[PDB]
Amino acid sequence: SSEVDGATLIARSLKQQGIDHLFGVVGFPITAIAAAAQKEGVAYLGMRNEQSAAYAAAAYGYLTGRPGAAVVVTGPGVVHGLSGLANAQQNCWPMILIGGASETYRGGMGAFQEERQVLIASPFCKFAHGIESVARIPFYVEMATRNAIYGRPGATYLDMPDDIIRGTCETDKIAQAERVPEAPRSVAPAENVEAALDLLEKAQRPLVLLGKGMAWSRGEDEVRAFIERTQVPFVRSPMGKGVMPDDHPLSASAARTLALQQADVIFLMGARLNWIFHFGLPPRYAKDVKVIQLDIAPEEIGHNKPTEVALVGDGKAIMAQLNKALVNRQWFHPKDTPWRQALTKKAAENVATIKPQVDDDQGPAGYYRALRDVAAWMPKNAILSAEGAGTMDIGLTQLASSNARSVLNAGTYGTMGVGLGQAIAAAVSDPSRPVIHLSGDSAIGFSGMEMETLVRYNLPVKIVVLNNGGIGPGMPEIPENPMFNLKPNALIYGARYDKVMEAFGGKGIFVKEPKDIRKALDEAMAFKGPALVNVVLSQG
Amino acid sequence: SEVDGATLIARSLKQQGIDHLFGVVGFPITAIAAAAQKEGVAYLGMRNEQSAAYAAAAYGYLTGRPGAAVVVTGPGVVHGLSGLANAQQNCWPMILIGGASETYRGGMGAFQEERQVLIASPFCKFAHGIESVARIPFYVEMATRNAIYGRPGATYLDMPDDIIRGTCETDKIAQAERVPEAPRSVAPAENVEAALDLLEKAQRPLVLLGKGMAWSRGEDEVRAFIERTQVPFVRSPMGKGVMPDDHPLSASAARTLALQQADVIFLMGARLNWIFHFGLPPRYAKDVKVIQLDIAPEEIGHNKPTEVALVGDGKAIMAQLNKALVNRQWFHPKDTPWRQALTKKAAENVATIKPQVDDDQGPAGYYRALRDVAAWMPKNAILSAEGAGTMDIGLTQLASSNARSVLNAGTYGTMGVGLGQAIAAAVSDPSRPVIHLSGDSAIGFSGMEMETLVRYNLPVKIVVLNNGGIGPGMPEIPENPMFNLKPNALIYGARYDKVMEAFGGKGIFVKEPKDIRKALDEAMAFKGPALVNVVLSQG
Amino acid sequence: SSEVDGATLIARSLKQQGIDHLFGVVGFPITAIAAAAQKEGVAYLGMRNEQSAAYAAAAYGYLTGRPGAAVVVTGPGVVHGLSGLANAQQNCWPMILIGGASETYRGGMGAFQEERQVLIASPFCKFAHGIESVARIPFYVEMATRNAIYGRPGATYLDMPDDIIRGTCETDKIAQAERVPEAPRSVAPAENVEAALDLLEKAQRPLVLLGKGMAWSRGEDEVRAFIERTQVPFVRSPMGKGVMPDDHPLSASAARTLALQQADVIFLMGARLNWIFHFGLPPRYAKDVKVIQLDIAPEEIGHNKPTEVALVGDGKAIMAQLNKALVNRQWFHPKDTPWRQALTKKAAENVATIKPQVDDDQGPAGYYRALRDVAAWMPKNAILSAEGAGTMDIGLTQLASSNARSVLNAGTYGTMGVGLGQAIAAAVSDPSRPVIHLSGDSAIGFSGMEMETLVRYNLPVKIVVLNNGGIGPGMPEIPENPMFNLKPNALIYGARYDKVMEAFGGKGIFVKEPKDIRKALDEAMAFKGPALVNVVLSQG
Ligand SMILES: Cc1ncc(Cn2c(C)c(CCOP(=O)(O)OP(=O)(O)O)sc2=O)c(N)n1
Ligand SMILES: Cc1ncc(Cn2c(C)c(CCOP(=O)(O)OP(=O)(O)O)sc2=O)c(N)n1
Ligand SMILES: Cc1ncc(Cn2c(C)c(CCOP(=O)(O)OP(=O)(O)O)sc2=O)c(N)n1
Ligand SMILES: Nc1ncnc2c1ncn2[C@@H]1O[C@H](COP(=O)(O)OP(=O)(O)O)[C@@H](O)[C@H]1O
Ligand SMILES: Nc1ncnc2c1ncn2[C@@H]1O[C@H](COP(=O)(O)OP(=O)(O)O)[C@@H](O)[C@H]1O
Ligand SMILES: Nc1ncnc2c1ncn2[C@@H]1O[C@H](COP(=O)(O)OP(=O)(O)O)[C@@H](O)[C@H]1O
Ligand SMILES: [Mg+2]
Ligand SMILES: [Mg+2]
Ligand SMILES: [Mg+2]
Repeated sequence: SSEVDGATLIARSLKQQGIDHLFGVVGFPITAIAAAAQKEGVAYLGMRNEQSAAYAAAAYGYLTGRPGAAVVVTGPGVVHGLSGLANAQQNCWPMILIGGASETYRGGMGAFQEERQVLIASPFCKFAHGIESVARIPFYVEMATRNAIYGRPGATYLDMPDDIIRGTCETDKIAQAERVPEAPRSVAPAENVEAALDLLEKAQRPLVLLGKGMAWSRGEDEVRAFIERTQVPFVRSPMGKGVMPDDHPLSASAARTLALQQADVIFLMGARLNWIFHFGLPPRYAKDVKVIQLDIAPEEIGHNKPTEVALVGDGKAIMAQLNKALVNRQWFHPKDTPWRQALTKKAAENVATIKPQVDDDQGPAGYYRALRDVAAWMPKNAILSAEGAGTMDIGLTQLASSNARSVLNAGTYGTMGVGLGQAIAAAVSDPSRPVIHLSGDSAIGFSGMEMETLVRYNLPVKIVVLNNGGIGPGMPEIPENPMFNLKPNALIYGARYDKVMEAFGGKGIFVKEPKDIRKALDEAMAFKGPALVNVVLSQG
Repeated sequence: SEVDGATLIARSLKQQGIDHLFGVVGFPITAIAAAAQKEGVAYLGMRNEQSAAYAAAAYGYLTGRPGAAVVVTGPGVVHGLSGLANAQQNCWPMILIGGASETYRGGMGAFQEERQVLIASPFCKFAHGIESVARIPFYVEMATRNAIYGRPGATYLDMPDDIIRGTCETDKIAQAERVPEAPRSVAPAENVEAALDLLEKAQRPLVLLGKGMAWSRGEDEVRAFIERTQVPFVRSPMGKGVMPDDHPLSASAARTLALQQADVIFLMGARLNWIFHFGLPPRYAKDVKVIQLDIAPEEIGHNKPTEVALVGDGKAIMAQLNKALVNRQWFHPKDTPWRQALTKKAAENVATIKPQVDDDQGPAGYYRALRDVAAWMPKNAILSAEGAGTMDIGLTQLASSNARSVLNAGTYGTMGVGLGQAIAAAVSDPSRPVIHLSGDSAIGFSGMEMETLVRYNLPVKIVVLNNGGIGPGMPEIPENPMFNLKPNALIYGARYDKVMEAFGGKGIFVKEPKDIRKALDEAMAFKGPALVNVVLSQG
Repeated sequence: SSEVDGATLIARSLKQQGIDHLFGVVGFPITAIAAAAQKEGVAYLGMRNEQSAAYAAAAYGYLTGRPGAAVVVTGPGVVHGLSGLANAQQNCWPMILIGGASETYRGGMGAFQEERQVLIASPFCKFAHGIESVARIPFYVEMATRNAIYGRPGATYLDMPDDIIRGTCETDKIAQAERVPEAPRSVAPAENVEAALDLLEKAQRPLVLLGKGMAWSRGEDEVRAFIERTQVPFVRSPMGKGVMPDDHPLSASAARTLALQQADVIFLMGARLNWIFHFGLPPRYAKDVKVIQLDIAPEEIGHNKPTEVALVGDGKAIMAQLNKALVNRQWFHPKDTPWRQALTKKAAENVATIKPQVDDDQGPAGYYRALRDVAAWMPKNAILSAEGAGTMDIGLTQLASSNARSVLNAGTYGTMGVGLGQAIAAAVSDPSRPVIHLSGDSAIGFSGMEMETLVRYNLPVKIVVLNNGGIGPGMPEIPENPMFNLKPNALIYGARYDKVMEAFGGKGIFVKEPKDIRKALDEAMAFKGPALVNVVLSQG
């Protein structure tokens, strides 16, 4: 019975919206929400820090198409949780942060962990609101959900006072709500679709720029049909990896700088001309390059660089339009244009310049030598998580993707500390696929304690640490008087993160010699549980 | 060879197609107003930043390009927040240009130092400080794009004093271009057909017209749709004129019955916010089905679940539906029970009100006074309205024939927009008369702008319905008024007409209903601003 | 009964805190609060704009020593009201803004005038909070009051939802609260008091800087005893006027620039080294000037200019300490030092440079000629309100003050639009004293409609408008095509604001000839009600 409590109703509302997992760290006043989630069919993962819980929620949202959810305690719980709200806002990922709030009737008294939580969360959110009654919990979870996954996805925050979590409400008084339907689709006008193909027809050096917005739209099939039909070369953002297969002959990634610099028409597909693509401006682009832009957010059209043809709407639906329109066209990009020859030639020279490093078996291993074994060992159906600077940037050029939404990295915000949260999100989003987490030694220190979480929930994430002893290469040894003589970027060289995984009950392997890398990787993969292979890296 | 900051921001406003600039000058923005005049941007100096920012917002709606206001440091911005909020709420495009104190005085307590981006941000789609002269064009372009693309809204630009006075070589200025008209998105073919399918099966279909369709400038497409389908319609106050009010398919005179009984409502650029009572019982059938046409995806299903979503531009999507209606024989028959019920109820409601329309006893009531206003309204007028009873009754009795020709308190229900919005109407199209219908309380928020009307020769015709308060007041001011005067009460018959006379316009005071039309005609004939002050019944 | 409604309890709580007047503009949902105020002994003034209501509240707080209160409607009411919060924050004046809020159970639905009101008001406030229940209304009004008048005074905001205003509560369930006592006083350590007198002893050119913080502290008597005992010259901020009598022989105001430039010790008494005193820095000050600073706010000590001796605490209590300590000292500033001779000599030259303008009877009048008649006509016990640029800045040098807290002007924020709000606050704070409002023609246009309020409440404010046809001097006539040819600063020259006062039922007088100014002033003063004398001003 006849009555529902606040904790039960918010958990029930998460399930109603199709949210199957909940990340958090319990304590006053939200422990009952986690308990209620488990009884309402929502799996709960108790993390070691709200940072990881909120970052996992954000990535889980991207992977599932419904909002990710995290639940955090009053005060410092929300402050820690802001990390995830910012990351979801920046990446255009859907999430709900549920923040506990102190008793409503203690306002102004200095209650335990009293904080202006809607105020401090609002800058990161599409929608942020306090829940004033049990009866309207379903309304607020529905509204948060809609604002998270409609349009440009983003972050949302809900404040749940302690006396609301513990309050109760008759069933006939609960607000009516419904599962938020899959987002409505908008498509381009016919003339815009034709104008896009017209511009491509005239291009001497066309280039497609693939971003994770197309992965979020789940239009990889439409994109693949388009690229195959038009035979236009493509480049890709790090998490746009896999929308097209990296090992496709039309990939210009190995000649990326030349491609952007010389293209006369770029086709943005769910990608922004922000820092990742160097703003679409010289010296990285031709000053007169013309832009075809496909984005769901109207305000992004013409950002930084004017757009010639705007395709505002859903990536999958609009790419379907272009494929249908290509039936009535003879045009395709010839296989032997100077454009294709130039990109092929430069790609080969760049790969040749790097080959000596790939084949260098001298120890300690460099990035390219270590990643040679990782690349050969990657399962084709793996979800790849990557975090770091050199380890991440080189790792994602050397590890090819074949499926979309199968790369998770530092993202638009360049955040360190998302690593194991995003790995854990990948692992619970699809337990049938292996999850590889490639990390630098600095990155793993932000969230390393989540290794305990990996063992606790039997999540067999395979971690590979490339260890050069710092944020970038460190020093050969720790000097005396380190507070003044140790480089700010330096960490213990060869710090035994493998022994940390062992400590909690996983498989840790320490590798100093390149010849032993692949054996460690195979052993880590065979272990039925989480593993960490700690590879000593050259500092040169 | 060199451009100064004041000149470059004025030049950038012109580049973006912004032809007027409202403001109140003073440190440090006077040079921006002067530069606007030299760059082809007309400047109107107002008497308060409230009116300037409200005018900017309405000007944006009327022109399709952002309205612009310029205000001084500190309190200038705080006053200007009023307009940012109103533009945010109405989904209207504007740029507020706020002067900022010297960058090198940060933290010292400079004259009118304030955290202006901080305090303006909650109201804005985009808010940013301009750090250099060279990137002025970049920021004005970005503000413009964010103001008029998608759901339109407010934007704020901070201009430090040393930037306004700074200079930059031409070869170093940021490149920028006029922001093109917003790109259009349309509905998938199946959604268009699903919309017509739902209307076909409806026993009691109803179209809800909002000002988003007016902003989209799709009145022609809407008119073709209503005529083809013969579906009745209701309208928001500023949605007035998208369809002509005097159309046989208007259900406005039976609005409560229509909303309560419809089984399919078609939202056209209208929200199920307070204006349409959230789409919920007791004002709607609990099982009503919704067709929703809106440019903002997040609005789809707000408060009430949507059956068919048409996300994109109103004009473009209504064109789709009209083309698709060629492949259908269906239209709503003229003699359905629905049409008969609405016709019957409309007639009973009009009959209930007629005794008040025809009551010639003085002092006049709302309906008697508005009888003369309605007969006197020019067909091509832009109507500005502000108040409570004066506004709500005025907009039911004064029929609109053109879109974007009604300006009222809007989504935010703001008092103080009156003369700002009237002035925006007057400079947006000087070839059309502008009527401002106001209550006596409303005119007190912005009344000093009458001086602005005379100064710029703007012939706004003001009609004040004067009942002596926020709603009816008292017959006289009692003794010890701080304790005995009702909080809502104002001087009954306060001579706002003599205020217009004071500044050089035509003021006429009318206490007898038989003299109302003569005063209106005389006000209209005067070649300048006018105010007819009509004593209203307090019962 | 037995039960109290929200409107009644907040009005009752205002009275409990000693707030005797309430300014506002009624409408949904706060009309009941204004009605309740009148029955609880709190006078209500219904204004024509929330700007004036909030500005009046702020000045009323300064004048009364208890917080001023304003009540505004939902949404735009609060947005308009922010003007007053900012002005109270900037001037260090106590006020409570009571903002109506939409129904709690309509959150997120788009209710009539729904707004994030605590969010948008917080930047201006020492304390801002929503009132969640009727029972705790007294608590929140007490807490707002304490934060408004303790320490550095400032602005506070209280959010009152519609369903709280209309809600009710049993008397036994109402929160207990008490009248906030007069602020506790802090004083300086004995060594600091002696160090201050030591520094003054050694000074060759000492100068006292009097600010309105001393007026707020109501320590004018202690200051007057100190100046008379030490015979140290003084300057004064515009609203610091009257702490010392302006016509005192130790006033250096007529040589203000020289005084600040040459002083070797400045004694800040409730004054900031912000823009009003030119930051205490060269070229306006000696580079090596030493500072004695008396302020209640510790963070202000050493702001912009290092402080030699800090006197942190209440101005009245600390000045009492210095007077007691001066009993054990022989030192005083000699009457014939080069310092005194230099200031006397420069003052005389500055007054002589201006005399031709004071005596210029040619029409139209200039500032100094018009203010000659105003000065002779000012009642000695008047409260002077001033607003404008030239009209205000010249007016306050020519119109001498004899009492503290008897000048109200644009203040720290330099705000236009405070004029009639502050005049009205003066008029209801002490009906036994005349109130003069000196205004430029631009300033009166910000709040001019409040003339109706003056007639409605029989407030006999005497307005004097110096009319030069713009923000500063305008043009002789309005040109053709004014949107392009009228100077941005220009207004109708000689706009008949006198006829606006006549319109509403006051006494308006238009003066073009200087010889008629005093007759108009006398006639305005004799009229038993509000008056406006509109004086045509030279544009040169
Ligand atoms: C929250 C946060 N803190 C710090 C950084 C700065 N940062 C840091 C600390 C990185 C670590 C790089 O070191 P690594 O060991 O992970 O990888 P490599 O040594 O192979 O470059 S990459 C990077 O941008 C960041 N982006 N985000
Ligand atoms: C900024 C602000 N202040 C106050 C209000 C409240 N308000 C006020 C003060 C109105 C005035 C209505 O009185 P009127 O004389 O304009 O018209 P009627 O007397 O004919 O109702 S209508 C209304 O909503 C508001 N909406 N916005
Ligand atoms: C809210 C606001 N808007 C604008 C200004 C700028 N401003 C304005 C508009 C002033 C008016 C000066 O003109 P006046 O007629 O009051 O006086 P004078 O003509 O005698 O200088 S003084 C001043 O600083 C301001 N300070 N505050
Ligand atoms: N369904 C969708 N269809 C098209 N564009 C979308 C869709 N969802 C999101 N987007 C857009 O995709 C873009 C993703 O940009 P970004 O995060 O910079 O990608 P990347 O880092 O891979 O370059 C955003 O501008 C976002 O608005
Ligand atoms: N070009 C457009 N096409 C369709 N809808 C639009 C367009 N521009 C804005 N809108 C939408 O129109 C709606 C206007 O709603 P609202 O202001 O509530 O109208 P009203 O007050 O007249 O009912 C908003 O939801 C806005 O997103
Ligand atoms: N009771 C008090 N005793 C001493 N200083 C006070 C007291 N109340 C306020 N103050 C301080 O007085 C100062 C007033 O400064 P300000 O407003 O700049 O004055 P003015 O404009 O007259 O120069 C502030 O720093 C404030 O903290
Ligand atoms: Mg490293
Ligand atoms: Mg009225
Ligand atoms: Mg002037």
